[PDB]
Amino acid sequence: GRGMKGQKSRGRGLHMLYDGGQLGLLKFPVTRQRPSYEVLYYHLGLSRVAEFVQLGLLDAGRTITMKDLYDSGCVTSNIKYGVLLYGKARLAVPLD
Amino acid sequence: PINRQKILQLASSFRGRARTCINIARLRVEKALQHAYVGRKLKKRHWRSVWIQRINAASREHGMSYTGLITGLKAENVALNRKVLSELAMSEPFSFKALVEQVRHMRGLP
Amino acid sequence: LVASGIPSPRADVALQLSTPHGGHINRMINTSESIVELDSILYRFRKRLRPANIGAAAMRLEHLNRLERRTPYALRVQRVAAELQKYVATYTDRLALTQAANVLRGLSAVRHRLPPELVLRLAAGAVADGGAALRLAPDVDVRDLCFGLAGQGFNNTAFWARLCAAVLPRLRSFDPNTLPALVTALQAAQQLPAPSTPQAAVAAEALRLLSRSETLAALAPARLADAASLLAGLGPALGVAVDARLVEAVQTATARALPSLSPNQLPGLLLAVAALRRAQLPAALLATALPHLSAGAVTMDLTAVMRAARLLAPHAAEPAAADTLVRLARRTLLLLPAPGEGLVTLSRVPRGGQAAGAVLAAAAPAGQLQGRTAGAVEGVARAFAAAAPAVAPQPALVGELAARLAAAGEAAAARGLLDEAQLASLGRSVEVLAAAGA
Amino acid sequence: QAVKSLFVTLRRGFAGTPWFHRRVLESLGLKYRHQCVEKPNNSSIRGMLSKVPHLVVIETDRMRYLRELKEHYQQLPREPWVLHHDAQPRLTPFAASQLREHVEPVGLEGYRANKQPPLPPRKYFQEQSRRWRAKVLTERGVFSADACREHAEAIRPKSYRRRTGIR
Amino acid sequence: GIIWHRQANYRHARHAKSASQLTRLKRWKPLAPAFAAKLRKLGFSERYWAAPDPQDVPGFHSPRGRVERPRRSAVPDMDHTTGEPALRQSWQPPNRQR
Amino acid sequence: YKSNKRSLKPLNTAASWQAVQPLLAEQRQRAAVEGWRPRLGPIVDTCLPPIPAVPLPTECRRVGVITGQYSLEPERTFAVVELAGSQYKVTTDDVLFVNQLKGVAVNDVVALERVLLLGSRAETVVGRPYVPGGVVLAAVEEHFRDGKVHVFKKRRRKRYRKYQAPRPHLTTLRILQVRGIDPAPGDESARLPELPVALLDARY
Amino acid sequence: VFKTTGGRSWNPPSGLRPLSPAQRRNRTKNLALTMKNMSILKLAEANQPEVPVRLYKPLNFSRMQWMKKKLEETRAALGWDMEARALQEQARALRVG
Amino acid sequence: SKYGVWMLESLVIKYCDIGGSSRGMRLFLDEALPALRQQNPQLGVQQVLQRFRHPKLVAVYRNGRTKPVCVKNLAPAEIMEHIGWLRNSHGRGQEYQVVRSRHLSRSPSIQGTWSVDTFASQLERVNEA
RNA sequence: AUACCGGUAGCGCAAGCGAAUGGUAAUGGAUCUAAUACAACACAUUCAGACAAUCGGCGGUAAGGUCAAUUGUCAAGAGGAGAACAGUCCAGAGGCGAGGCUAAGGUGCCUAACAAUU
RNA sequence: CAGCUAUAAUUUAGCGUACCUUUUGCAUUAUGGGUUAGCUACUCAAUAGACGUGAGUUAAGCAGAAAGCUUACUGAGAUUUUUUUA
Ligand SMILES: [Mg+2]
Ligand SMILES: [Mg+2]
Ligand SMILES: [Mg+2]
Ligand SMILES: [Mg+2]
Ligand SMILES: [Mg+2]
Ligand SMILES: [Mg+2]
Ligand SMILES: [Mg+2]
Ligand SMILES: [Mg+2]
Ligand SMILES: [Mg+2]
Ligand SMILES: [Mg+2]
Ligand SMILES: [Mg+2]
Ligand SMILES: [Mg+2]
Ligand SMILES: [Mg+2]
Ligand SMILES: [Mg+2]
Repeated sequence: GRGMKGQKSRGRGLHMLYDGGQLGLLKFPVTRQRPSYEVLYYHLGLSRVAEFVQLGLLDAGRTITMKDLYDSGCVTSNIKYGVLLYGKARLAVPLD
Repeated sequence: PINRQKILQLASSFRGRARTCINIARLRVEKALQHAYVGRKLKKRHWRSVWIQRINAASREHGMSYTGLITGLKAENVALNRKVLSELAMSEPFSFKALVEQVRHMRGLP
Repeated sequence: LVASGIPSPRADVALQLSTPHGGHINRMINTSESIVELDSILYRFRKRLRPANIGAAAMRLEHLNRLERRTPYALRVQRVAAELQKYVATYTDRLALTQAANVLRGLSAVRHRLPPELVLRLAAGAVADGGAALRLAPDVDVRDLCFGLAGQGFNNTAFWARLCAAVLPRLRSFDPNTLPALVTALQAAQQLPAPSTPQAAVAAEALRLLSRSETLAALAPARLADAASLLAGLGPALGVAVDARLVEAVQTATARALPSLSPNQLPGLLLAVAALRRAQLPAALLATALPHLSAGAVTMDLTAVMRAARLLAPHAAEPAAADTLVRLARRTLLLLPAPGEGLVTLSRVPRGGQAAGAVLAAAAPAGQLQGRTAGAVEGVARAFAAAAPAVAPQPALVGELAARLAAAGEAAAARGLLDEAQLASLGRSVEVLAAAGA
Repeated sequence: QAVKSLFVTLRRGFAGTPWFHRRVLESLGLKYRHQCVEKPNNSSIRGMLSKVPHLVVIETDRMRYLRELKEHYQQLPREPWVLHHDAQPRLTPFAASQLREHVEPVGLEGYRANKQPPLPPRKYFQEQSRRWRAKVLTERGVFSADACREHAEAIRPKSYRRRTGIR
Repeated sequence: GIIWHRQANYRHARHAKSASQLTRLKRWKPLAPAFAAKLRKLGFSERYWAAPDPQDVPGFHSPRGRVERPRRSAVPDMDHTTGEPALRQSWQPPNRQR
Repeated sequence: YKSNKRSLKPLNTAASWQAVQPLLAEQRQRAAVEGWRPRLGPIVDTCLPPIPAVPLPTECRRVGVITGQYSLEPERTFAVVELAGSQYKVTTDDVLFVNQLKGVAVNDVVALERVLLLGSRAETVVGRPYVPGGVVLAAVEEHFRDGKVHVFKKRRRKRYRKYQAPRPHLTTLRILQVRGIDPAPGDESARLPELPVALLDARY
Repeated sequence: VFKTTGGRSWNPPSGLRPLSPAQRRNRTKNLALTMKNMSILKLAEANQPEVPVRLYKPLNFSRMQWMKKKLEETRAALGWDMEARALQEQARALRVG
Repeated sequence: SKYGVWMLESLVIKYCDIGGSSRGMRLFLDEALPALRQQNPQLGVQQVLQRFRHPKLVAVYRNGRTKPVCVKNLAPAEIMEHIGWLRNSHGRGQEYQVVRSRHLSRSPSIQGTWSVDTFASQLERVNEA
């Protein structure tokens, strides 16, 4: 399945990203902008917090802390640096 | 490619080292089967030509050609093909003579 | 701009999609502006869908099906509905009231009925407590849940009792235009009997909320049409009465909410106020709603031109009523197939989003003969036999109208969509129209 | 006498034909030689046919009806001719073999009559028996009952036939 | 899963270019499908232009460093004997090894 | 235009026309409320049926089943019968190997009614299509696969070879009698025992 | 064709060999068939009936297999009330029959 | 069958009790061989048992010929079509192939073969002109 | 119910006229579509071409020279004809048959087939 | 190129320019092989992509794990429902 007498016929001598000599992937600018922090934070939506409150997993009369969110599986990861809340959801109950 | 016992027993009746040595007999048997394909295809042409020669000879004995007899028999809706007409030419010459004189009669009415 | 013929990325969609936040599949669903675009999004992430994505997909399928004017029984809509039904069967006890209400409303408004044991599971999961699901969910979730369970059959009358017992203390904190959907959902099932009692109690308290002033002037337009219909249909049976305060408020707010109804909603509201005054069409209200009825008759479906023709049936001698009725006559002539299209061609119908089913509604308007329009050609025939002297100035028009009414009646009787009583009434109306036509 | 349809038959092939004539012949619905299709009589079909008049044989439906009637009446059965007009040479050894195989009744007795000695063992079974004997002489010894019995059966003569074919 | 990059021909020599050309070159464009397929198969999954530092997050700071030293990184790497097999056609044997 | 790449212009043209279609329908409907080619019934074909000639089609009739051993004395009459795909001049006590006949079984007696010529020493009935009343009775003897044919195809210097070895399916027919024409003097057939058969159909 | 030199014998040493009467007979037969084709085309253009004939064609195999696949994926994607709804109008059709 | 005599006197069937190649053969014996015995009353079907060997199908013919066929891993339909080929034949093998004119007869030439003497009297009148 | 685009061949003393095939869009096809169209789905191969006919540059209106355009074949294609024959003409080989009809080419003998018209 | 097809059946007729590799093109007077037997070339690990077949879904996998690590989810309030009618 290799064809006739090329360099592909010899086997393991040419990298997949070599394109002939025009280094096209080396013609684009390099950006060193580090993104802001909060991309290392866990992102949790108010919609998931409200969904867990309607399911009955979260107390909704007591305070809902990060420990309560971690134990009920509302945060589906290990919280390394913290939890960022983003939202715009409709809530019918008061929540601390 | 082809089983080695099959190649040996196909080359059984060859001559020389092409009978017993396996890798000479392999090429010889492959060429023999390529010959067999063309020979099978040429059987039909050879025997049709042989039949047409026999019809032409038996028709020219009675003064008619092959063309006249075939055209007259097809014009009278007689569906005898070349094989049975050649067999009638060889083995029933009186039947073939009757056919030739009848075809002369109806394609000689004016 | 990739390759000069591929659309350049939009500004607000790229600003919404490029977030550090999660929620990418739901944002891709919400920016899908047509049907197999949504289906390709569901295909790309089919090993990645969670209950929130299923609720968003059902709601978006509902909105995109209503956004075009194509039927919900199209094969694309039914394939997306069955694909979502697989995930609904997978997550049938994990769905919260938001997501269960989302999938129920989305699959009922595209008229895809779930298996009834799945509906039973999905409602018993809503009430598998001391009603605590219905007290943490907002009013829109209760409205969508009631609308979804009014479809899918499920006239259980024991589930509805505990739902109405859960929603009755919370009902006066609801926003005042979700109440007609609750009353319509209770009426749509076999609840509200004598054509159990907490259902009638919450319907009565909802209609008491809807009947008052200072809120009836604050409903959105096209919610006042359904509220007026529900009041005129259920006033003397259970709730409020004849009194002129309500009728004055309805007429006053109807005079303000006229331009914001689509033309399929105007004759329902005007027949609603006509039924309200019988528990008619008063002066100087018809003269300002009738230019809207003539300007909305260019894009108006056949049951809506029934309702407008029945509305304009009891008076035809007025010239404004007369040329409004001949405008409805030309509209009914337009969207009903000829007995023998030419407006637009079928090869150029859009597969896109905006009003592609409206283009398919022209370009051989046959094939839109469902059962609703099958009975509705009989209704339009009766309504135009009632309105004699408005169209009878045009002889060839009413003759061709009778020809198309008879042709559609014969075709839909051949399809098995009519019976002998409707056929006899259709025959009486078409012979009246054909006798008037010569 | 109105030409309702046309009957189009390829008389040429596809090889050597330019690709645009080939595409016109594809869109006429012709794939093989001697294949006749019935085409309507409108300006589209006539344009396709006037692009390729040297590759096809066009004929009217009336023309084809008259031809099919003519050859149908010609192929109808007629009365037979009755013509009045009023020692086999030699057969080869191979002809005698073939008639002995198929024509005269020679193989008509039972199996116990006309049975033959068996053919000698084919080379596969000889190799299998040779492998068994090598196994026996290895793991059981020369002086075993199996080795001695195999030698005793080898020494006795056997009644066989001769192979005639190549297998 | 689309691989994006900034447009080239914008770093310098901007005086010799029109206003529309400079506005056009500020935009980003996706990679061509063939190159993107090779990078995706090679295993390229970089979600950011540069890695966000685990420090600089509030509550997660160095015990003794006031912050840290950044170390700006360079981008040249091409040799036919040792670095970047992707940027060479074949492998060159070394120069006599002393 | 030298780019050897498919243009997106047909997609752009189709998009533009489909985009304007809802406006065209709405405005045309608004003018139709506020204010092309005739086609024929689709016929299957335009040539009326020619009523095809029925031949004496029964090449094999399955007249009867042979019960027991029989014998066939040779006769001085012959016939030419059209069978499988060819025609064979045939006599009584004759063996024909023909392409497998379907619907016939071993020991069955079949009637070959496609007789093209019937002949005796004295007269020959030459038959335009077929001779009426001419029938040849044949006994099916075998349904056997013939000898293997080695079909090998090879192209030199190209790595292409293909070998298959089919065995043809054939049927042995023993001819029992030729009917229709009679022997020229009827000199002698010895009146041999007449072939014991079931005769599930007969014509005599 | 039309080559005399160049070491490859496409012709005899004389640059062609002209048409035998068999070749001319074949070209005459083919030209006669072409002339009858275009004469028949002129006659069919001059005798075409108004509202011309449409012949029955089946669906091609691609539309046929595509639409059988589409119909089989309607059957899996039907709602629960659908076959009863179809059966109701099926009964109602033959009550009027 | 040659001259009415059925020509296949005996059929021998060998199989195995435990072998997996004899699944089809055991199914053929259990469900299909009574039908073969009822439909072929002239036949004689033996049943031999070889506890470690592949299934075989030995056909014994009335001209003394014998033909062994191996039927390993075959379904009862394929065994039935093998016996259909064995029963309807005289047992000729892969190597025989018959005369290519497909015709074989004693006495070809009624009226005599054409010779030099058949039309001798006519050809001298032909040469007379 | 058709519309725009082009400045060649030819012609003219020039300015300028100006085809045929052609491109593009709309409309109509119960004409074709055992398939087509697309794919940021995946796996390749190829990136040395040759000749024949029709129109050309450079050559000698030389070269199975080299380089353009259109078409075909070979490449990767057997069969029949051309005596033999990569590229010409006919014709696209699943297999078997001692069936029939034809194409290119033939119809004195080798070598199948009319002293047909003779 | 030493065979093929033959009812040719003590002997004839017809057909038939080996294989491989490399080439635009080889019977080629281009490469290779005296024959026979034995040995002789797309393997394995880690990682990445895709497809086929699944598992789990209380998101998945690794793990002894309520450590931990790697992938995956987290949003909008969008009029729609009974074959027509009081
Ligand atoms: Mg030969
Ligand atoms: Mg032939
Ligand atoms: Mg050609
Ligand atoms: Mg065993
Ligand atoms: Mg010029
Ligand atoms: Mg070319
Ligand atoms: Mg080719
Ligand atoms: Mg060739
Ligand atoms: Mg040749
Ligand atoms: Mg040969
Ligand atoms: Mg080599
Ligand atoms: Mg050497
Ligand atoms: Mg070896
Ligand atoms: Mg633990």
